[PDB]
Amino acid sequence: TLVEQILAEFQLQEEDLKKVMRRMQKEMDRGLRLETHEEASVKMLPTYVRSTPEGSEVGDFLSLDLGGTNFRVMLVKVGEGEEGQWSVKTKHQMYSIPEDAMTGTAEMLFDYISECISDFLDKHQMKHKKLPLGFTFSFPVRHEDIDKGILLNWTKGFKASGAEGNNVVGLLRDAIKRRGDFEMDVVAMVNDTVATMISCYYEDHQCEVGMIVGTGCNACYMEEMQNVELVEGDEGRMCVNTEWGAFGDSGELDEFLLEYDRLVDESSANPGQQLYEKLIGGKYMGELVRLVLLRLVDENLLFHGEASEQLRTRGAFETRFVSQVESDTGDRKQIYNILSTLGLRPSTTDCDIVRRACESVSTRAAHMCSAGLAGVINRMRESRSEDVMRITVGVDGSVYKLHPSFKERFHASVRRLTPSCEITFIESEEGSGRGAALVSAVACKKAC
Ligand SMILES: Cc1csc(NC(=O)c2cc(Sc3nncn3C)ccc2N)n1
Ligand SMILES: OC[C@H]1O[C@H](O)[C@H](O)[C@@H](O)[C@@H]1O
Ligand code: NA
Repeated sequence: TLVEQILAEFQLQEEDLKKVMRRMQKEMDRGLRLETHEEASVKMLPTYVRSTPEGSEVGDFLSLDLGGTNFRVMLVKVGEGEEGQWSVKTKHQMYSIPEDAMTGTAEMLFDYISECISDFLDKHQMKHKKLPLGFTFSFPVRHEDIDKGILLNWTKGFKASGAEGNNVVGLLRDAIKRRGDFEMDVVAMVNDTVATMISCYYEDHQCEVGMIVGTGCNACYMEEMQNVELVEGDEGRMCVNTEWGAFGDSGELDEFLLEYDRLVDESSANPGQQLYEKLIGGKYMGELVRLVLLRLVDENLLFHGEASEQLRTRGAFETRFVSQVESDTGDRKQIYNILSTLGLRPSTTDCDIVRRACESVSTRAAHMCSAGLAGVINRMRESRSEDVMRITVGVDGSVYKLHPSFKERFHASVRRLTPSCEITFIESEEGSGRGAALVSAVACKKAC
């Protein structure tokens, strides 16, 4: 019966979440203040995207989406909307990064990206058009401005020599010149959390928070300028990229971490970093599951103590498997097919145990995540007057969007933790592309 008590290790009581939430708030304040911003696990990075935008330019914009291996190039059209700009994706193409240039230097990487941009401009007879480019770039960047900032480090298993520490917008502009054909006017670079927030903002002006729960996990929110000590000026408001994925990197999370968490971290491309993200993100969820499964087969609780060759190979339990397992109608068919595909022959109870393990991980993910969002929303509550703070959160990510019950658990948990708040959740259409374009269109009012 060792089973349910092994899975019980994943539970988090209310008071646990509240604790995580209050710590998250502590680290966010720490990241915003000059004296601690340098050492803070939660970097709270200024994005230079500011409030009261208008006016905005209109017309076609080119949008780049890297974060990464399968990155997108698309063409967004922005125009004078009702109380802001409308926008829409009119053309698009995905490109797979070759694991070769992916491993090669940064200039190799951005060369391949420059090519793909030409590939795209050809296919659509735009090669000669010279457009403003919005760059969605889903990694930690310390910005000097909206069109300048350096890669702090790669996340999410990404890596490519000689990129960290360099101006990312700089690398791209270079690679474009090392091509000859087109001239792209690189206007804005934004985190995906930000682009998503921006997309949703024109749908709902109360949306002041952007959140991604896919491969990785992160959020952004509108801060009061006087709180952004790393940008000068107490007047106005600026979006901040928390990069909360790194929360826990100074040990804020030690009392919650499980063996499976330590295994996942140690064997990761970035051991010691992004620990909070590794509790939630789809880069890691399936693998947590795999490790739990293996621990069960070792206590002879599962598959009759016999793991298959595949189940023993790192990364074999894809996050989408977790999501299919929890979609099982209860005829175990879905669960059987996955497990079989992994070289296993599950009994009826094997399947039910595996479903249990999936629910335990994805439920912990949903709650861990709800603590951070609640921490952000409750921080923002401090700066609002009305009795009930009504606020909208824009969200994107496969885990949040596609996993059968993650979002329900998440919503309920966030609400428990955020009294005197009315939270509305919006999912973003093409939040990355249209988000980057919308921001470019406003940034163009000063550089175009
Ligand atoms: C310096 C600079 C460059 S681009 C820029 N502004 C934007 O792109 C932009 C910012 C927001 S943030 C905001 N304001 N009120 C509420 N919210 C969430 C909303 C829409 C936008 N198009 N500032
Ligand atoms: O893609 C979602 C998130 O993944 C990681 O946490 C990146 O560091 C962050 O910048 C990004 O927003
Ligand atoms: Na300031």
